[PDB]
Amino acid sequence: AFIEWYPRGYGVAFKIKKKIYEKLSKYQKIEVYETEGFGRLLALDGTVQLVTLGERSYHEPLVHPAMLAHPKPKRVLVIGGGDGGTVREVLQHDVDEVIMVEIDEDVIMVSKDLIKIDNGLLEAMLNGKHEKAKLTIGDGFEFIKNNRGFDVIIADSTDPVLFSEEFYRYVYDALNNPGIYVTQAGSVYLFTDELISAYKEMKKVFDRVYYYSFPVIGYASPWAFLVGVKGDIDFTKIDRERAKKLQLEYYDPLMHETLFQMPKYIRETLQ
Amino acid sequence: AFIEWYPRGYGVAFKIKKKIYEKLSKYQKIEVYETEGFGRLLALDGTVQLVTLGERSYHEPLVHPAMLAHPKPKRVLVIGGGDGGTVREVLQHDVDEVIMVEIDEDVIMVSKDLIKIDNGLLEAMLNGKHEKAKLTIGDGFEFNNRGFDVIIADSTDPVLFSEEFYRYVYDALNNPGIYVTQAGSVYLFTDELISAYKEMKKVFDRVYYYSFPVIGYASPWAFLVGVKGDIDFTKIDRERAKKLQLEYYDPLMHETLFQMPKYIRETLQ
Repeated sequence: AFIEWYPRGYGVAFKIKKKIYEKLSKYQKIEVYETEGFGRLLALDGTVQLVTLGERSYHEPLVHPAMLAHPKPKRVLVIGGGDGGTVREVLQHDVDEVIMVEIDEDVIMVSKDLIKIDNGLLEAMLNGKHEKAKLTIGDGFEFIKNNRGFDVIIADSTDPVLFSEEFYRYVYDALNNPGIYVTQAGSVYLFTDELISAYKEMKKVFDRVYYYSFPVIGYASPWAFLVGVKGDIDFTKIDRERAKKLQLEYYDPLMHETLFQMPKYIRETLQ
Repeated sequence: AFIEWYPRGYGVAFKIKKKIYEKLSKYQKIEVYETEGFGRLLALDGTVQLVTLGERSYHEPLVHPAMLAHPKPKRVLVIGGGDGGTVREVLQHDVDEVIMVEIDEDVIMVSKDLIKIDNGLLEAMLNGKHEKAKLTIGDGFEFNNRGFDVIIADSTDPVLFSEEFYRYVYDALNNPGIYVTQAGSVYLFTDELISAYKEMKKVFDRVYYYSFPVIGYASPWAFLVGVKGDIDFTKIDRERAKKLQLEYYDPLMHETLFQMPKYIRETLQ
């Protein structure tokens, strides 16, 4: 069995068939497992990044709400996303360009070789042959200081500078108007202090801030997401006609109002 | 560590200090563990019933949506609920009577001694001293008795999910009335959730489904609601809701109660 242990001794466990890879990269320990019932598991420093049977429960709620809330998202930035799932979801939409900035090249290599949820996308980006998606190997924090003009910015990073006020100010400045930033923001129940502090810093910067939660398979459930808006976007509304064209199994745009489920004590603290 | 394993090799795990209790009753194996960070854990046949630090994440969404959806819930039945959490939540509301029917008396005894989420309620009920709450020992299916505004099934996972049972429940409900049951893991007991929804659709005037992040269970957890007469379960009494002390269920955001993965919603329709 593989177990990820969280604060206070809560654990997410998977029966495993085999450990099939391990490498200490320049930034983290990368490990891949074949699980019994959830396909392959990618772990970074012993934390679950995804399971191949269930990962859409993360990548769909991370990407599509923000993409559908924006009136016409054409230029998108993804920070992290070494496994390729996030950029794959972004490309369901008719964007002009998606830039991905990932610090750890070895996560990309391990994912394209052993995980393969990206369906050839990572290889195309590494070879510079993709018509819309471009890859930069680097620090998203530095990148956003020096690069700008995005309709949507998606932080698909590991657990927590990407949650600092300094970073959010650079993000806001780099966003178009209208613009939307979204980040995974940790376990609702177990990383609660980290969620609240991130929300606090975002509220200083953005014109609107929203929170939501979703049942992500492989993570301590449910997982939190935070949204920062530049300009006039009502994140409680989505483009239903664009939504109908998407291939979705987890996020339910026709029931978009339900996205905002959150335990009461956390709702109160954030407000 | 304690682990409860679910279908497809998914596991909910708690680091534990010690196992402090184990007894085979006439019905099941009752165990109590001391966890490192979630208080005490009560298990029946290796399945988590509750952890004391977090159990309100189950008992609140089980009880309060149905109690607030009903226009005037005065008489309530709870099937199961040996730990006392469910009846405690029902008593937040101004009910006349709440009857609790639990088959296994040993769960009540272990809960009142070792778990203590009930704040003296179980003791009061055992001695017939509580003015509103009455305890009876027996099978909920067998339990004859009718005239309830709200019936809550706080029992084990998918006899209590059969069409035959649901007809007796429907006949036992007032008009207006409302039934609610916990309905298993959304992701891992999905076929069982769908088949319970199907049986309820054959009997009740309207069936609703929702989910909630319950601490200690494979999350999220499903709940099913059957309605007799004129109750719109998408609406709740906001003014009564503001007087409850709640940490988890958020009645002012009642519309979000109905979160459910898209593929599961589509299958249910």
